[PDB]
Amino acid sequence: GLMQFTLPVRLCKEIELFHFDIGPFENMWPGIFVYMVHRSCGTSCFELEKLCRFIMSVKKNYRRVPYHNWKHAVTVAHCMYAILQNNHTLFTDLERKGLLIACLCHDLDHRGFSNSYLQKFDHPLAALYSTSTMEQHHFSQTVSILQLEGHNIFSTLSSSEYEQVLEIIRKAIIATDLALYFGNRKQLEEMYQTGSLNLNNQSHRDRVIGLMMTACDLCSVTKLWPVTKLTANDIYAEFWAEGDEMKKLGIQPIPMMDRDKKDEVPQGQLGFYNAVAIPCYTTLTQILPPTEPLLKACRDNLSQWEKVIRGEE
Ligand SMILES: Cc1ncc(C)n2nc(CCc3nc(N4CC[C@@H](F)C4)nn3C)nc12
Ligand SMILES: [Mg+2]
Ligand SMILES: [Zn+2]
Repeated sequence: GLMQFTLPVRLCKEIELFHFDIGPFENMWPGIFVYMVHRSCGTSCFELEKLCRFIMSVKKNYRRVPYHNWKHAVTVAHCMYAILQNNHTLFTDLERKGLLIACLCHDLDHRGFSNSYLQKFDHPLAALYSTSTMEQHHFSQTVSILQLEGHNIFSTLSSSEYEQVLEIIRKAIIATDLALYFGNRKQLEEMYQTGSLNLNNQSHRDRVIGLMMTACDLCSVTKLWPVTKLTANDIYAEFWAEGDEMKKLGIQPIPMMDRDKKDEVPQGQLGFYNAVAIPCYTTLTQILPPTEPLLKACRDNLSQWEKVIRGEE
C-alpha cells in the first residue's frame, strides 16, 4: 500500500522524455511498466499482485521474434505513458487504465508475419478473422489472459466500467493495423481543419486514441538515431524472413520484404517517413500540441536517412 516502485536517477529523469529507450536489461522492463502505471494512473489503479501476475503472463505470450517481441510491447507502452503525462487533463481514469494495458498487449502472440502472409498461407487465424487478422488475435489473447485465475486487474470496476475499458482496449488494439491508419488520419486531418473535431464526441475520441496508438507503435522513428537505425535492422530481419516464406509459396514478395533490395533500404525509409510517420506525428501534434517532440525527433531521423543516402553516414 505504502509501496512505490522507483528507478535509478538517470531512468527516473529520462523515462519522462518521449525519446527514452528502455535498455537491454529485460528484467527491468516489468518494473519500468509498473512505475509508469503508478505515475500515470496511481498506486490505487490495480492490485499489485494481480498486475505483476498479468504482466508476467503477457511477457510469456510474446514470442522470441526479432521485432514484434516483449521489448516492442514495453517500448510502445512507454510512448503512451509520455503522451498521457504531457496531456494530463485530456483523458478519463478508464482511458488512463486501459491504454497502457492496450499498448503492453497490442502485439500479443505475434509470429513475425503480416496479415497478408497469413491470408496467402491460409493460416487458420485468416478464416476466423477476415480483416485486421493479427490485431483481432492480439485482443482475443488479452481477454484470455484477463480471465486466468488471479489475473483480473479490472475486478474493482463495475460491469459497465469493465465493458467500457475492454471496449477502449479493443478499439486501441484494432487501430494498430496500419491498413486502417491512413483513413483514420485523413478523417482526423479534415475534422481538425474544418473545426468539427470534438473530444466530447465518443467516435472522435476513438479516432484520436487510434492515432495515439499508431504514434506509439511507430515510436522507433522518434528515438536517438542509433536506436532508430538498430531497430530498423530488427524490422527488416522480420520482413525479409516473411519474404523468404512468400518465395516458398511461389510468390514474389513486395520490395519491402525482399532481402535482394537490401541496398534500397535508405530510400524505403524515406517513403515510410514521408508516407506514414511524418503525417502521423504532424496530425497528432495539431490535436495534442505537447506531443510535438515526437514530430521533431521523427523529422531529425528523416534527415539522418537523407544523410545515409548522400553518403555522409
Ligand atoms: C521504421 C518502421 N516502423 C514501422 C514499420 C511498420 N516500418 N516499415 C518499414 C519499412 C519501410 C519500407 N521499406 C521499404 N523498402 C523497399 C525496398 C527497400 F528499400 C525497403 N519500403 N517501405 C515502405 N519501416 C518501418
Ligand atoms: Mg501489430
Ligand atoms: Zn506493434
